[PDB]
Amino acid sequence: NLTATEIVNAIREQNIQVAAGTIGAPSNSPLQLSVNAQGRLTTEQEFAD
Amino acid sequence: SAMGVYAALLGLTVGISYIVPGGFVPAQDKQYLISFAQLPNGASLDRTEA
Repeated sequence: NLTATEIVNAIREQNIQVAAGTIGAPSNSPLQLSVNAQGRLTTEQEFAD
Repeated sequence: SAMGVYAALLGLTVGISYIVPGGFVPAQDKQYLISFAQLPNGASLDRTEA
């Protein structure tokens, strides 16, 4: 009970890179740490999952 | 003897042409100097400011 357009939207949604940012970047904190997450998929298994 | 002296001087020139160190442009003064400060990694801008 599925359509092709929904499939395309689903695959496009779950294969986008994310820009997180920085913690401690106007703040009085003595540490400045960048934040990174998992973005684009690489292998065939991840695409099939 | 003049020819021998000339040959000796030519040899001396060839020998002395190899002892001077090389270079391109001498380092002169341009009325200013630079100073770098490096903090431990992860430091905020306030510490560098101070």
